[PDB]
Amino acid sequence: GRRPARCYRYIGNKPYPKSRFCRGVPDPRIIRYETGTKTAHAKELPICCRLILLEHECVSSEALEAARVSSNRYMMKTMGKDGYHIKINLHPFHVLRINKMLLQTGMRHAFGKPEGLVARANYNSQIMTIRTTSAGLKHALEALRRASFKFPGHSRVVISNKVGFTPYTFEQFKELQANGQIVDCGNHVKRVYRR
Amino acid sequence: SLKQYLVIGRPYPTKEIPNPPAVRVQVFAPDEVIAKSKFWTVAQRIARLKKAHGEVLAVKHVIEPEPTRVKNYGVWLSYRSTRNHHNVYKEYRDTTTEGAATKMLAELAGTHDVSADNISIIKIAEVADKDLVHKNISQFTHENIKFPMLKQSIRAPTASARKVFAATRPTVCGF
Amino acid sequence: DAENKATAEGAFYVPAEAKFAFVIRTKGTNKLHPDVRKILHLFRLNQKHNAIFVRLNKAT
Amino acid sequence: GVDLDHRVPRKQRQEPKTADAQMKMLHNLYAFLARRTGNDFNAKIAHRLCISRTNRRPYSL
Amino acid sequence: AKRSNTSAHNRSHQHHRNIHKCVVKKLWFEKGMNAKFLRNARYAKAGQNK
Amino acid sequence: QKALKEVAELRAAQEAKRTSPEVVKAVFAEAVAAQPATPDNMSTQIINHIPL
Amino acid sequence: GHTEGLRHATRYLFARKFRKHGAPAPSITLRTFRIGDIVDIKVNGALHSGMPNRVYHGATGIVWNVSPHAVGILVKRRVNNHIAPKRIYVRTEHVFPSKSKNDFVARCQANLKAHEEAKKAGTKIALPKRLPAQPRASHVVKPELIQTITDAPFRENW
RNA sequence: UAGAGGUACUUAUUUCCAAACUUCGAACCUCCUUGUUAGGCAUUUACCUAACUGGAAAUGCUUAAAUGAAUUAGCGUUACAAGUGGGCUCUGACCGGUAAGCGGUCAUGGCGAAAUGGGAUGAACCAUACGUCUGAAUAAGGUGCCGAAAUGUACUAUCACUGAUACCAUAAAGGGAGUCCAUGUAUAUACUAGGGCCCCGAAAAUGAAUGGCGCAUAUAGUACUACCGAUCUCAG
Repeated sequence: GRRPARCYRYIGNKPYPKSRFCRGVPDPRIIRYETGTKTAHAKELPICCRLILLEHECVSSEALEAARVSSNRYMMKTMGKDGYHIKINLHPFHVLRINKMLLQTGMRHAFGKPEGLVARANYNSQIMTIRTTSAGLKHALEALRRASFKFPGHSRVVISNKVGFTPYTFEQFKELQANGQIVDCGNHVKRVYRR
Repeated sequence: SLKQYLVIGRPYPTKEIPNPPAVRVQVFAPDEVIAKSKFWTVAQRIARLKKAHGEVLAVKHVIEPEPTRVKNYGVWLSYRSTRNHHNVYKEYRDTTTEGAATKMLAELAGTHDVSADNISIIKIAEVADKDLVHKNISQFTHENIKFPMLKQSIRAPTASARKVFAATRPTVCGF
Repeated sequence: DAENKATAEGAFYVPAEAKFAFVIRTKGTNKLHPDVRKILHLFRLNQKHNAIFVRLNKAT
Repeated sequence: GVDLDHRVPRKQRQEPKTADAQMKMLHNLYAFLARRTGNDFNAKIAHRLCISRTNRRPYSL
Repeated sequence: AKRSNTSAHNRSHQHHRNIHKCVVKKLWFEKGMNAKFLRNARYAKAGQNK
Repeated sequence: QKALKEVAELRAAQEAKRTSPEVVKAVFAEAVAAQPATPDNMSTQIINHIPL
Repeated sequence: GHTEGLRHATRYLFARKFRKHGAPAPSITLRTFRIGDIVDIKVNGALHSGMPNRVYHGATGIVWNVSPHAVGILVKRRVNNHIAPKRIYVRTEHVFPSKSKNDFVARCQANLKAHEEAKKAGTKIALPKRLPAQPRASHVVKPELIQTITDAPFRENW
């Protein structure tokens, strides 16, 4: 099954990805990182709403899929697959290991086979987002409150100043749009550098 | 105790730019030697000026025009606690700017439990009675203030004349 | 007077820096790094509460 | 508490380890001179009389 | 059975009790060097003293 | 001991200039001039939601 | 699995910088050496005949032999207790004229320039020497830009 | 990871990564130099050069001018021989492990072989490393009583079968119109950005330990003096 995740919280080795050398690895629990109206716009869904982690530790793949399903099913219930856009901004690349044990040969040839994927967070790493309209900003905060109980440690839910997932404030966005320096890609904002 | 200081410093002349901009910082420290080090902390942190290339021109000690009378003091500060930074406007009633700043380091260490390492003041200034908006300090600017001294002290009037016996019992009533 | 001249003008008289110092050894011998007691042996400050005058330049 | 190196690396022979009268006697003669006249010649003759028999090698004719 | 493999804790201490600078006797090393050079360097010295 | 009486006087004569009513109000005016403008709002994040 | 090979743990030593691959310029082969000359060994990763060891990369020595393509270099490795001498042979394409002495030799000739020219007028000499960076004379400073630095109120900005 | 633009690929982007990826690249390190340096003169060579009144090298002569960073310090060399070849560990860096008073390395320090004082008690932590004595003033650490020394002065919090001084002798995620301080708005009042202290979350076996007694302004923070206190320091 699994260990309790208090086993694999803090980081006591170098990072250990899926590669030539690791070999016998099971694939992660996550497939979809991103749900809702993916094909939308910066201008259509300006209001954004992040979940920031306040610890330096490992986050499991099992936590991140629990957080997606609890996020979707609240936002499906309230407003009904139109406005919202959910995204997950951790990708689990670190592979865990086990000594197994299950007569026995314990602590001899201690290196162990990979058990599961994990994501290494950093103090103030955003581990989730919800982009939405001003009508359902209320619903976005109540979603990320529920998603925070999935994750280890403690974790602040924050309304961002900046538009979309773009790195531009609402004050800056009108000045660049007006200037005509910025442009619109199918999704997100692509700047014009005049070169 | 803390003394208000004004420190002005500058970077050395390069051949590219002789006579650069100097910069001043208001600092609060027990003596002239500590006041330099508080200046180099704030100058490095903000205006990008290091100890290893800069003069320091004038440590001016700010004495009060009058310490005879009482003034109100607004103190805008940030203080840092684990996981967050908070901005607070707090105010005080005192003879001088230093004694207000010495008060709030005790009050933050008391009430919020943060040391002077974490605290970073924005603005101290004296403030009039009209613009003053906090209720517990506004009461002392009114006329006809009575409060009793409930709970008197038992101390020695001089440290020679203390004693650990008494025939009669002391009365600690306000009266 | 060189200080009081500059204040009346506008400027600042910055003073001359200290040409030498006086260096009390405060802490004793033991639990100490070998580079950092090679350096004390060069000032001849071997015992606790010892002192000499030391000239100030970017070497010292 | 003082930081010094207390050990002696170098001993030196001060007076002779012979139990003769005569070698001990004329050591004190040239020791007396080597001090008092203050000269490089007599200082060497004083010290040569200190040193063991192996180092006093037999200088052939 | 299983005791320690190595340590370097107090290698530094022992080395510094005494890192004596071993000085070279002379810069030429006539076992090495070109023979054709040293061959001629003999006939410089041999011709001079006569 | 004659010289260190004279130097004691001259260093004390500077403290007459430092604690004069004329000089102290200039230094306090410099300290009042140095302080920044009053902040309208505290709080970590202002939060602006202008349409577009 | 610790190994004691010749070219071991030299992934990045004998790498060839970046846009400096290929053979060297033929100006390098035209350069000359002498006995007594101070030279620094740093390696061409390309030219494989007559390398030094990995250890004597970035290592100053003195030339003692010179030979048709290669230079015998005396270099002081630190052994265990003591500083041993090591007689290297190594090719000229791993060897450059070191600028250790060029501070010293500049001063000696600059001193003789001063010591002679003092006597030419004569007159009488002041003696120059090197000196660490020294604490400053007093002097007076007027600026006319004075900013007033203060700490701002903290805001998150995400 | 996920869209847009072209004819599954592809041109620009984007979310987010690598001990066995690198187009950039620190800190900390490391190695060489710092007194003799410029010449000029003419012998030697079977070597080098097309050639010698050249080169290369060593032998002497000599023309000039000086001892040309800091701080410290006498330096060099040989012989004979003991014990040892189980180590352990604080603070940081690290490999394996769920973790360990676990196993294996690294740097300085400590113990082993180091007393004395302090942490009630302790090999390892802090002050300090010691002849026998007599004083003074201190360090670490302390000053209700046990216990030598202020229940010190000035300023803020706290009611709980509760709290009480590094290493250290355990407590988390998550809650609270308890109280104090507090951010932004709306109309004395409603809505909350939060912060401390206190409470809940919080259950083991002999009767039980902030060291004890006890305290509630002897609890939690902050500032400034006085004072006790080591085999250190100083004086004899």
